Amino acid sequence: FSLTTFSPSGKLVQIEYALAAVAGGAPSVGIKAANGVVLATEKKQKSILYDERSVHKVEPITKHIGLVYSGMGPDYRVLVHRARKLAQQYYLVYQEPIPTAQLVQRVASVMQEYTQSGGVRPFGVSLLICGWNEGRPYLFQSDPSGAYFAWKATAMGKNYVNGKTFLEKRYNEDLELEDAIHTAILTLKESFEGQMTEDNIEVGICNEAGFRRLTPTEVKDYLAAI
Amino acid sequence: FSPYVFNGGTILAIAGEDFAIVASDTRLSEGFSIHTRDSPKCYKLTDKTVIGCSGFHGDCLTLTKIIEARLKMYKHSNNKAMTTGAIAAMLSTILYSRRFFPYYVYNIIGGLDEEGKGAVYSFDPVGSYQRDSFKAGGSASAMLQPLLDNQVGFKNMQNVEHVPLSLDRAMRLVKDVFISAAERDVYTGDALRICIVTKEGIREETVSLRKD
Amino acid sequence: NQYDNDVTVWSPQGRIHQIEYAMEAVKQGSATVGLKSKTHAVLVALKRAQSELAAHQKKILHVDNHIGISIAGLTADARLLCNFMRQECLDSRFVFDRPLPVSRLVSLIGSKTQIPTQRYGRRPYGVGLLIAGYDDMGPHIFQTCPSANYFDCRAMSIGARSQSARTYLERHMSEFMECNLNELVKHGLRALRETLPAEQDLTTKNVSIGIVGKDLEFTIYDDDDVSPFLEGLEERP
Amino acid sequence: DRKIEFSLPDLEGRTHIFKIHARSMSVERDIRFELLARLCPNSTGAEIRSVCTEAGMFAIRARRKIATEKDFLEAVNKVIKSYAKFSA
Amino acid sequence: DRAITVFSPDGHLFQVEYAQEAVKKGSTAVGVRGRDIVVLGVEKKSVAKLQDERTVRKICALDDNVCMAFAGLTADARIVINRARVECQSHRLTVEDPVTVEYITRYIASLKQRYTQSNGRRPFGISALIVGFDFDGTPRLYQTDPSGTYHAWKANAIGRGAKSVREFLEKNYTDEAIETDDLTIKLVIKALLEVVQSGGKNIELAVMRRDQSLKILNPEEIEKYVAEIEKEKEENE
Amino acid sequence: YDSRTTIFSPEGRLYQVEYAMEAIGHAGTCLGILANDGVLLAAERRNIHKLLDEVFFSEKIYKLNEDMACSVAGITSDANVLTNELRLIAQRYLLQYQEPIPCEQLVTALCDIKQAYTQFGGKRPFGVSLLYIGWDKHYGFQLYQSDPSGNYGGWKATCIGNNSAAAVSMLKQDYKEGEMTLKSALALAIKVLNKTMDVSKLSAEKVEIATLTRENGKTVIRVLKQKEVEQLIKKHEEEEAKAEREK
Amino acid sequence: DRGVNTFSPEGRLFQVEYAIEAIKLGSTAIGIQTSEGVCLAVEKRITSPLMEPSSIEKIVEIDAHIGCAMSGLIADAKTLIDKARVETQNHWFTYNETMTVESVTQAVSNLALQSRPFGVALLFGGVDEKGPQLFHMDPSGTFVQCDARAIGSASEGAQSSLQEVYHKSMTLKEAIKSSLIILKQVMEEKLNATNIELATVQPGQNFHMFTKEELEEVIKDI
Amino acid sequence: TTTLAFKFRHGVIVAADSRATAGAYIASQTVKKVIEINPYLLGTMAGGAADCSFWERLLARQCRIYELRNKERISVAAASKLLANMVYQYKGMGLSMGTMICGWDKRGPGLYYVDSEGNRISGATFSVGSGSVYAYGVMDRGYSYDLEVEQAYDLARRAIYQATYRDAYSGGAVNLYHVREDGWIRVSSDNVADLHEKYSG
Amino acid sequence: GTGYDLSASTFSPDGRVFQVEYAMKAVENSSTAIGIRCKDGVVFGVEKLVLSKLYEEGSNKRLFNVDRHVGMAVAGLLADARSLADIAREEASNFRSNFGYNIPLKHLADRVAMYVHAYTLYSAVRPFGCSFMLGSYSVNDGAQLYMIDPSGVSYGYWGCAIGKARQAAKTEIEKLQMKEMTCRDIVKEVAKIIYIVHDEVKDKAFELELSWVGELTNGRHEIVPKDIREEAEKYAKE
Repeated sequence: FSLTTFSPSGKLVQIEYALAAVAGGAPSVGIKAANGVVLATEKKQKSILYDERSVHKVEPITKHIGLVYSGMGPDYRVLVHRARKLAQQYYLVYQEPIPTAQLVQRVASVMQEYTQSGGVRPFGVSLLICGWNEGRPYLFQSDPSGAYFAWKATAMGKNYVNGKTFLEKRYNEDLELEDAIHTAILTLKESFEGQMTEDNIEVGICNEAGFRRLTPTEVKDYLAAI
Repeated sequence: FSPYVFNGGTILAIAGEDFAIVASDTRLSEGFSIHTRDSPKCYKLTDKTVIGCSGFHGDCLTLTKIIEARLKMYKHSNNKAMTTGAIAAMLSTILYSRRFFPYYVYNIIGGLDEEGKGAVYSFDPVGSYQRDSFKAGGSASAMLQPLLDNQVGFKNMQNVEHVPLSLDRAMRLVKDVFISAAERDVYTGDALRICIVTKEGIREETVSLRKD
Repeated sequence: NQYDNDVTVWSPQGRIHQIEYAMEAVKQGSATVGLKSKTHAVLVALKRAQSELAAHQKKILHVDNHIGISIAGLTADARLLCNFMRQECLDSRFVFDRPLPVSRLVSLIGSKTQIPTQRYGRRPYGVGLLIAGYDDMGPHIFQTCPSANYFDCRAMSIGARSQSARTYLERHMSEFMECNLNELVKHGLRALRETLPAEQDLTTKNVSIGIVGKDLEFTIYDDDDVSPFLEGLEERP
Repeated sequence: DRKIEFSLPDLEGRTHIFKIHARSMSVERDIRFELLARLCPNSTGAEIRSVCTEAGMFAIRARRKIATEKDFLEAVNKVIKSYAKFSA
Repeated sequence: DRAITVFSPDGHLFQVEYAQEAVKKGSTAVGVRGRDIVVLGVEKKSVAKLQDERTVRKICALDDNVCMAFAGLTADARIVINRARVECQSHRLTVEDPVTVEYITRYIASLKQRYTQSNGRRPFGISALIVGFDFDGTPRLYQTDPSGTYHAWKANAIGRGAKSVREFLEKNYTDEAIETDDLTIKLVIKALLEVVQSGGKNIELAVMRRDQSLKILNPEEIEKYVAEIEKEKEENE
Repeated sequence: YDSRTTIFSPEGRLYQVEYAMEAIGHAGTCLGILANDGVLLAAERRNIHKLLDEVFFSEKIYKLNEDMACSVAGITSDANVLTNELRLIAQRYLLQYQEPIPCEQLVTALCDIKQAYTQFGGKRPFGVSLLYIGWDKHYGFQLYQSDPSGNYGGWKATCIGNNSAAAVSMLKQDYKEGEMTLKSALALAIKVLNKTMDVSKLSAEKVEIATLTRENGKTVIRVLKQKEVEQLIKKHEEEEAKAEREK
Repeated sequence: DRGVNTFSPEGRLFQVEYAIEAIKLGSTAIGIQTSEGVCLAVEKRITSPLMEPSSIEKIVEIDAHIGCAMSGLIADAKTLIDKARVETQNHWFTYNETMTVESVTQAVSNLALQSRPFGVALLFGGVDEKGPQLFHMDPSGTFVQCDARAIGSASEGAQSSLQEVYHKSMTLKEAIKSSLIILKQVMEEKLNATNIELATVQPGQNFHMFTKEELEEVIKDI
Repeated sequence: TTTLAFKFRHGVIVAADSRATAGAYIASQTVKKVIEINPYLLGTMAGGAADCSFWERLLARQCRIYELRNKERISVAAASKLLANMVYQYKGMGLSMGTMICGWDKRGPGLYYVDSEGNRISGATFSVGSGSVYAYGVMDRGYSYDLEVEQAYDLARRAIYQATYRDAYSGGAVNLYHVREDGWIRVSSDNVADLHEKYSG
Repeated sequence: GTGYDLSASTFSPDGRVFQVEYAMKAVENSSTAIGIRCKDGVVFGVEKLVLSKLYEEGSNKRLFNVDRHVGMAVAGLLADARSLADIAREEASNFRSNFGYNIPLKHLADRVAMYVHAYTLYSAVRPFGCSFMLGSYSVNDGAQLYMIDPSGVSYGYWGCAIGKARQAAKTEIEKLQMKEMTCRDIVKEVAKIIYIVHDEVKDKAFELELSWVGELTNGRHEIVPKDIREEAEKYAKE
């Protein structure tokens, strides 16, 4: 009624429609490398009237937690604001653990107000979470209704099927260094229609030192020689 | 700051064979100054019930108006007036409903019951009541009560016939006790309002007393 | 018709349909008339009887010494309105020791009944009220419909077949200010008698009278009290 | 024009319907059929014919073709079937 | 049409009716009085080799002098026992005298009526029945319909096959056959035994001997009583 | 015909609840077998996509208390909140009584909350059914199965998965009380899981099993890691080969 | 339509026209208010002999000077009777006197519709300063004073018979016999003491059960 | 104020004084300090007279409601426990009340002393008020479980007389009640002056 | 239509709120009104149908006094109109209590329009079926006049009309030359316009409720003296 609802016999029809909605069209690939995690997405703004440094697709929830998302961006803003508040509350309760990767699983778990209390209309955004304050990296996905999946490499766009196929065929692998961002950009290239540029592609990286949204300078540098 | 102040006043009721006499002073004062020489403590509530309120004047006024409102509500809800015993019980419920911050007032209800006999119900500031043939309330209670029970009740008197009180005799004793109490108790005097309750209705007489 | 289902919804043609249905609640009720004079206000209500064994029910409800009302229609949410008006009048007595003027009380009733006409899940108070009161400006007669749109009236009647009573009052309303108490009560009795079919006639047991005046507080007269007024009926059924 | 109606049998209507129906069968009016007319308030004319049909059915069930003096049996079957019609 | 907790055009309360028909899905439940002992049985026939028979809990105690049995939905029944047990402990806290069977049955009926009221709460599709010795010696049996009501019965006969077992009980409910505790128990048997096969160990009987605790009959003694019933059946050619 | 959750049927059935409980059979697969000196749970890992990392260390098996552990078989959205509430109830009892909560009391509390969810208000029933294994001072090792209807049951060998009928039939055929031990329970669980999973030679990754054992005055809930699971698989394979060839 | 609050298109909201026709499923009950007192007669209509007759009660004493007879859903009548008892006791506690039966009926009518409306009709009867009185309260929060009222499945026939068998100057002795003969005419079985309950109202007596199986002295005359 | 109440084989005897005072001044000497709860229960005033009266009336309506609901008379222990629980929620708010609820029930005569502070205990005999300390001694010396009804009457009258004589806040009239199996009965209302005249000898 | 004009929370396929589009129809159906800003004040005027002579002198008047200097001339569903007038009175009283002095007409109109928009925004509550003019005068701010539709927003009006015949009144209003005519002749002219609007052509006899505010009344919005404005009614008749 006022929660996540509309579940007939053996089905979650409303949830299934939410999952059809989050199919979206923004790939937003994520790769969990040995050194860290790379979350790369596509910012294909309509015309040149819009700006790319004004709004962002990758949001640092806390010191080393970065976030990328899928369709229904306005829902994603509220979701990331809630995630920031929840992480801040956890850090205030358990004071000074520098909680990122011992929190990445926890913050993903506390993404239950995200969907288990849907709010009449469930959220229509699936989000990938990265954290590396445990000596090891973490990549998690929360969907409009489920919970943490603990991915190693995935995509959540219009061509997420072929994007995931490209990720597995290109062998996301385990020995890959932090510079698997090249493979992430290549995976975006498959689900991209145009000459991708520094402002057209937004990517954030989360290594053991922390999380950082790569500026257009480094994005263009990586896009060079591709 | 304190929400209570003693405003004086003396009330008195007597239950006769067929009459109810409710007399009270009208001098309103506190500390050492007198507000007015005309402030009746008697209040008629029905054609057969008159109450007396003495003590904190503001609480007296509030309690009287709450009693009026409750009587009107009961009359609407039952298509009839309220019996003297019933209003006594209702006043008792009201007084204890505010037990932890009580009305610093003394209430004496004088009127006629269903049988047509004089009924006087004295009250405590926190709700206690009992049916009595007569009672006096207020500052002059200590100096007025003994006269009326040793005369009306013939206490400590032998070889005397317990003649029922006539209306005129009861009125004369009321006037005597009030004029005696006015000079001793400074809160008492400047007037006296006497309400006679019978089948014919309520008759009020205002007599003048010591002006000091 | 979809648009007639709920009070909140609005009909495409204009006014909503639930309130229009609410006015049929007062239409489906025993007739009652109420008229003003120079100094008195009189209500004549038809005490509708279920059967000869049972009583003729209760109409002309009592509110205060100077205000009395007559209900017509849905009796369930009518004692509620009577309680509300009694409470407001007693609040006025308690706050400034004066009889609540009838116009302000009627405005309060209209405001109170307006909210259910807009709040979902709340039915309108389908009760017709004929309020008789004596404020400082002489007697007053007010009609309150379930549409929460009250009216002031020299003489108004509500109930089943009340249109005939309305016409009689309108034709005789010119000679209403200059009438004695008995004369005005007889005017009201003739108005109410014209409502029922010719078979029915005014009886002491099936009629109620509510009179409020300058020196006369509101009083509900019935059979023994009605008989002096019922005399000289001039019966033309 | 002239829209008219009835279908509201009172005591006098019900007992007259009893009489005309009792004209058929082998019954006679020595039965206190007025008691059963009072028992069923506004039982139409169809049910009265039904009740009379039941009375004949009870007579043949008892295998007695007599119904003129079979009044107690007449009353018994009519009242029990009135019970069944109201609640079965 | 409409199947919610509102009055239907013909009356009734169809959701309440559906709840009352839901007891049919469940199990039989019989129990009798006798002024010496109250005994009630259920006769469950469903036990797989992998489920523990301890936690079936078809009969449960309330205050070591009151016990109730299931007929209908098990989860609703268990919630009813929990709430009723809490209320018995409350009525033991206040009013220091132990709970009476009529009082707890009244509380259960009141809870069921409360849940039938309003649309939010499902009307507790369970039909309970309560036996037990009161404080003043007399043992009593009450049976509570799911809707709102309780009735003091000599025999309960609630559940699947309720009509046939109740007819059998009312056919030969002989007080001379009640008399002794053993006679009472053997009267409950051969009556509950009549329902379904009842062959090996299907009977699940319960015993409350005056002031003793709730006695659950041992299977070997149950087979002994079945053999005694067979012996009584014999020599009757 | 279905409507708002708090309804009945013309016959008198809770068809929404029945539909949810039947849907529990669809998707997910867990089974619990109780034996002396140890009671274990076996879970079927549904999705074995190579792109996961298996860092949560447990998906079906959940540790809910020091002396108990559960395994859900319904929708994960309700499963997570139900596990959180169950842990909260157990720890609240531990705080109140300063004693581990008996398994039956915990299961009754959880089924009470589920019965409340399916009883009042316009709220969906919790579409999840979960097993519980645990140890207590009164009854020792216990196993319980609770359905979304809120009607739990005290079992000793049961399955709650997709082919739950086939799994419980295989259990009933090859279950022997008393003689059963922890190792024999492991063998039976692996055998029935191989039966209910069509692909023979099940990998250690697609099967997650946890065993609860009673050490010296202390309950140890060990989830069997990959190497131990595949060693059990190898022993089972040897047994199957010997049995098949000896004919 | 179907909404419990929405008015009908013609004149009067539905789902309360449905609640009022719940005495039809209820059992018959008849009360007579005479100058001697008030006679309250009902049928128990026991379905099986095993059920104790004392358990099935349709007449419950609200107080020592008020008796009530229910007709409809006994579950809702329990709540209404409990509220009546609470209101009567509260009034007595507040005013130290016996609450008038009219006031009790008014309070119960106020509580009748304030939740799906109650579907029971009550026949209150008791003594007051205005002689013995009887009131018929109906599920639609409406009460009417009556002298001889009938309610239940066959309220029409019983009321029609009572309309012509009642006279304004009767006593209790005639009232009980009239009510019992009417009851026997309405019901299916006979008026056995185990099936018929009777309640008497007296100015100088509390309202007790009618002699408890020694009331055959009144049914033998029938 | 001074009340006493004791039980024996032939019932329960309740004796109370009829004086209510406000400090030095005596408010009245004809107050019915014994409250007739119902035809089988009685209460007494001690401490705050208004509190005692109001709470005993509330207990009276509560037990009447209980009797009407369950169609059976209330037991003395149940009423005492109910009143004690009712008054316990106001503990520490300053109200004072001492009452000896007594009557006859299914188990026999009962007598429980309920106090505002919280005391609620049974017992053969009790006494509360300013003069209770004087009443206890003369009651104990003259009380036995096998006392005759007239002997119990004389014991209670003499005990209240001595309590009034030795206490400055007690006097006037002595109200004597006898609770029996068929309900309480009012025995006598003897003025203390007449009692002194009789006891002069 | 069909499933989209059922609740105000349901947007139309084209992007419209049909509940308010139907609430405007009630205002269009009810009697008309007119308010003209004279040179030094604002003059109101409303005709009211005496549906039956049983009614007393003009009651349930379409004119209301929401504040000392502010008046409201309303048309449409009159009960909700009176409720909204009470809301406006409460708003003016609250503003006077908080910020002192007298509530500016623009701010009062904006606040009441926001309240009306709040009522038409949700689903459980329904849009108000009334449209009204708020007129006031002060020495500091001159004379202002704001008109609020059942769902729209306040707009500054030199002269406005609402109700049954809006266009017919507005034509002659624009014909009239305001901004230089004193409020006396404006009273005469508003009476003239109302009688130009049809009164008894297809309805009953109409009464003329006219209101005043301006420096000639030093603010203090009051009903014009009807005894001395009966001659203005006579001039309007001619």
